[PDB]
Amino acid sequence: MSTLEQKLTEMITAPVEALGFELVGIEFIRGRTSTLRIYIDSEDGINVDDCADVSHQVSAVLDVEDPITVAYNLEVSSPGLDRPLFTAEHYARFVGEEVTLVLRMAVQNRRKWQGVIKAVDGEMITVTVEGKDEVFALSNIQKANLVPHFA
Amino acid sequence: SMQDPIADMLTRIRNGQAANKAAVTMPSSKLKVAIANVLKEEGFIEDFKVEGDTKPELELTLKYFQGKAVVESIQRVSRPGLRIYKRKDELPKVMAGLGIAVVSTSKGVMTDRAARQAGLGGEIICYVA
Amino acid sequence: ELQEKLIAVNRVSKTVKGGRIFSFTALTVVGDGNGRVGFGYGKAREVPAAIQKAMEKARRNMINVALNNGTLQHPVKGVHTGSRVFMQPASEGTGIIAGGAMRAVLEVAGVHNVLAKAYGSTNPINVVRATIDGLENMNSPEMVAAKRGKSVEEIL
Amino acid sequence: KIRTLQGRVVSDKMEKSIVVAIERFVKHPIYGKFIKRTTKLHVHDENNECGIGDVVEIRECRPLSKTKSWTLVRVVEKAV
Amino acid sequence: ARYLGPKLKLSRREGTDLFLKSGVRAIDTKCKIEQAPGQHGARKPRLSDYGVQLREKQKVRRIYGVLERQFRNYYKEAARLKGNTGENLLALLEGRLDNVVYRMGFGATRAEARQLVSHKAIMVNGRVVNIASYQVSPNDVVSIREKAKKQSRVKAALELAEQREKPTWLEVDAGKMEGTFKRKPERSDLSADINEHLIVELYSK
Amino acid sequence: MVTIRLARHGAKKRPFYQVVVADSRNARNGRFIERVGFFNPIASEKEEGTRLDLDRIAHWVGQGATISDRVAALIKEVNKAA
Amino acid sequence: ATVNQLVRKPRARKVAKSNVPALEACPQKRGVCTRVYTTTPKKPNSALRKVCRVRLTNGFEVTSYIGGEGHNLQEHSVILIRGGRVKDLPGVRYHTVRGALDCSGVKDRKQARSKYGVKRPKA
RNA sequence: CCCGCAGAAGAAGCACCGGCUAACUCCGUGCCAGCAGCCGCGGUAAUACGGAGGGUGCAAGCGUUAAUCGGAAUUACUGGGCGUAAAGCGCACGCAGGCGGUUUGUUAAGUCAGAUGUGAAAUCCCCGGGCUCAACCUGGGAACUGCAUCUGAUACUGGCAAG
RNA sequence: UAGCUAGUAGGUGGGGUAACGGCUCACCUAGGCGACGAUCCCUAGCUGGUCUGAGAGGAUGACCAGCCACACUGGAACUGA
Ligand SMILES: [Mg+2]
Ligand SMILES: [Mg+2]
Ligand SMILES: [Mg+2]
Ligand SMILES: [Mg+2]
Ligand SMILES: [Mg+2]
Ligand SMILES: [Mg+2]
Ligand SMILES: [Mg+2]
Ligand SMILES: [Mg+2]
Ligand SMILES: [Mg+2]
Ligand SMILES: [Mg+2]
Ligand SMILES: [Mg+2]
Ligand SMILES: [Mg+2]
Ligand SMILES: [Mg+2]
Ligand SMILES: [Mg+2]
Ligand SMILES: [Mg+2]
Ligand SMILES: [Mg+2]
Repeated sequence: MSTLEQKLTEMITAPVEALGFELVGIEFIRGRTSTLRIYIDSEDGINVDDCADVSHQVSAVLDVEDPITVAYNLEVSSPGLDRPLFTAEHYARFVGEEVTLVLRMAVQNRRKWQGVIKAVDGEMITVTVEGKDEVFALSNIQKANLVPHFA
Repeated sequence: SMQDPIADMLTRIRNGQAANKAAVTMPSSKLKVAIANVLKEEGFIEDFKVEGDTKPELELTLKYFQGKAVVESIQRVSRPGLRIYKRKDELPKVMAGLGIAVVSTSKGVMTDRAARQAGLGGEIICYVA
Repeated sequence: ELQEKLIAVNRVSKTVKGGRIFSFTALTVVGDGNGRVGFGYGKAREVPAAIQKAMEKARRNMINVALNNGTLQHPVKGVHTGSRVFMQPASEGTGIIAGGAMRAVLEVAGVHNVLAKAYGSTNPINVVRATIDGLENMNSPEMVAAKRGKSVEEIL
Repeated sequence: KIRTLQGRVVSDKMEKSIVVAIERFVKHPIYGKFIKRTTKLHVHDENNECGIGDVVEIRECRPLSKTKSWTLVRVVEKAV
Repeated sequence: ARYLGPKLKLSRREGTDLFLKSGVRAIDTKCKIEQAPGQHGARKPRLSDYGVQLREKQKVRRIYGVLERQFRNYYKEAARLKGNTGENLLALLEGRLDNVVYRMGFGATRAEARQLVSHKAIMVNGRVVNIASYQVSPNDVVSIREKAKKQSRVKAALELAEQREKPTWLEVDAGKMEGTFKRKPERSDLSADINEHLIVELYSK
Repeated sequence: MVTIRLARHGAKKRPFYQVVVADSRNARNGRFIERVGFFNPIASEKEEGTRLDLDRIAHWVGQGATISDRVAALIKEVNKAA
Repeated sequence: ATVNQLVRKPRARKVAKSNVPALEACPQKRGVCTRVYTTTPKKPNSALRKVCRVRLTNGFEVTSYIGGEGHNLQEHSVILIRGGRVKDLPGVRYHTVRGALDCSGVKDRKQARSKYGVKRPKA
């Protein structure tokens, strides 16, 4: 579910927002390594060095207000060529590009398919798979990535 | 199943000299005698002797110099599980020629030195030292 | 007129009720450069003591090897406490080609030309535990002649 | 003096020819243990005159079939 | 391809004489021969056997001036020959043409002698040669080309040679400035400070 | 055919000729049959640059071997060399 | 392990799995970073590790440590990579070269500059 | 290639200095960072980060990476193991296979000895020779451990026969 | 990767070839190969040598020399020693 990702979002958003930078995706992985990955969006561009600047500030606010008490690991990242889209708004920004997605349910006929965005709605995203303009509820999608292909 | 008499004969000396016996004996054989004779005159023992007819046994008088056995390391090289032959020129040397390698040739059994004297390869049986 | 050489020093612990108490173990050999050599190893609270006392035990225990002309008389190996050491005489002026620990042992004894090699574990005390024995097990061209009751050329 | 080999037939189910198996005792390349290796053949059995196991003697000749290149020269034991 | 820094720093590093100056003065008069160079050059470090080996190698190199790669060639060839390797190593090191000239006292310092060879001033067996590493053979007769037989440096170096021990294997005639490499020098014919056995040990690592 | 000719060896600007016999169809430094001597154009009296086993040659030309004109001259030399 | 067992089964030897597979014996490879990111270690160790996801000419996407002190890289920055493994990094078996192919020449370094491409400053 | 000319005149750099591993301090430096082949390093001082001085190595080169062997006895033929570290099948029977007491004869296969043929040249190695040296080139040799054939040798192992 | 093969294995005859030969064909026989690895699959030009190694080995076949193979792909022949 959400490991109080809400607070994680606010805690990261504040310093990131202070940097004039936009925040896009927050992901945390526990067990394999208690490492958090952050996706950021700078229009001018995103060097590693800036990622270090935000990694330090976020680390600072993370240190005092962290009650999860997990191992303290977290990496700062800038969108890859294959970039995850979490908001309906993110789907909206990538109007016409291929996005792969996997349904949370592992039952047969699960939507483990990729498509090209045709229209974007809040609860429902239209992506074309098998020549069909399908609509998907993002809440029921386990994980999704955009344009893994490099051109 | 005793699939080698010679190795046994040797260990009977190694486990003999170790146990500090005065003398050891084996079920004889025309080969072992030849094995004994050469090392016998090579000072590594005092004397051997064989008696009996239907089951002749060979019997050896071991050696000790100063509370220490003269022979002290024995190893059968060409063994039933893996034979060994050497040409004339590649005749080995035991402890830089201080030891002795007993080899059989078509001309019989003798030390390695005698072999490379006659210039005869053969089958390396044992390293003695 | 002797000759000495430290080999290795380790700091060993000893856990007591409150914490621990370190110490120092030295290890050294002493030879006369003439085929006669011993080794010593002694603990102490601090280095110079250990290096001192261990140095002294080695002044006893000095066996006398029958080498010839700064080189051995025949290849020889010696195995002690899980360490295997092969050695063999070398040509004139070849030198002392040996791992660290052995080199001193060979040096102080009086050896000049020798090939060598260790095997298995390379714990220094073990290899010298494994070397001097190998050394004394050499045999003169007359120790045999005597023990074989023959003349020297009668073997050579 | 002609050269020749001395094998031992293993089959004669074919018209006027036999399958001799030679046996060469060779020392292993690396491991030094001597071993025995066989080299089957296809010898022309003129007259079809050899049983099985009967040790024979052969000789190399011009090709006579897709397989055979060997002529029998005698029999040294007739398959007791 | 030749060391061109200060000279005495080496001796002060190798802690001995190396005959790197003409010798009209004593070393201490010109440096702190007893003490290594540099800020920390005063303190006496606790080196290692390996350090000993290296330090002896750099010595015989520096006392002769052979760079590294050219050196081990001498070694890798010296080992190939018969006799005691490290022994004959020095023997051929004693064979470098310049060194012979230097031994013949035509040049005070070997470099000075080397500069002569490099400057086409010496003929072995009547014919000119200008490679310093030119090995020499017994009975060879080096000489001075007349274009330099009147050089001020050659006469002064000859006046400095007899202040040192007259080598045996090679015989000279300072009258007309030409000598004879009669015999290949022997180990004893050299010094004794050199430990050739450890020099072999080093490369045999 | 089978000829006696010169294969080139030595180094740049310093050539050395091994006089060999070979099938003419083979490259100048390809396979051959019986090397029968050598030639050195730049001997300059430092060392011999013409050694020939002309009898072996004679044996070959005897059985139909032909001669490169260069070595044909070379042969003429050793005969004049006597 | 008797000889008669060796003749029936010779001794084998496992291959040397290349710790630098994405190089295929090439001393270097050209690549384009498909992502740029930094990673801090656990609570006890505080440090920043620069590292890029880069697709190679051979088609592999890997992780290469950013040498540091030069950081001008972002998505679609070509870069040359060499095989170097730093301790404290789990999957980083490669180091980006510093001083060629779309990597900033690091600010003046008076020492070991060749390992960063910095040319000898001409005073 | 030689001769002449002028003038030190036109020509030195790259790594590294905690240990391994030859070579050390100063100043920042603040666990910020950065360093890293490994172990590791960094605090109010760090001989390990940066600069500086000094030093070590190598040199028209010097380092990094890659690749192969070595080190590695870490596939152990030479030259490892298997009570507890990884490793004895749950046990047995048994074909193929491997191995085989003792005496004589015979055989000559293995084996050994010898001869003969062959094993291209180059390469490697020894002794030379030639480019001023060297690299390089070259004479001659050695060697190419092999294979085949012939003639021997019979202790050994095998075959055969008789015990 | 455990079975593999019917021109397959062999013979007789004819044809064919510079030449022997299932080379081809007729005919007959029913074989032939395989755990001493057939068959199948992946990889690869081979060697003299080359690098390493104290050695035995390991690696490798760039240059040079020997041999083989190929010449856009696939197939076929003609001429000709
Ligand atoms: Mg040079
Ligand atoms: Mg040091
Ligand atoms: Mg190995
Ligand atoms: Mg083990
Ligand atoms: Mg069990
Ligand atoms: Mg049973
Ligand atoms: Mg049997
Ligand atoms: Mg038997
Ligand atoms: Mg050859
Ligand atoms: Mg010469
Ligand atoms: Mg028999
Ligand atoms: Mg027909
Ligand atoms: Mg016909
Ligand atoms: Mg080895
Ligand atoms: Mg090529
Ligand atoms: Mg035609």
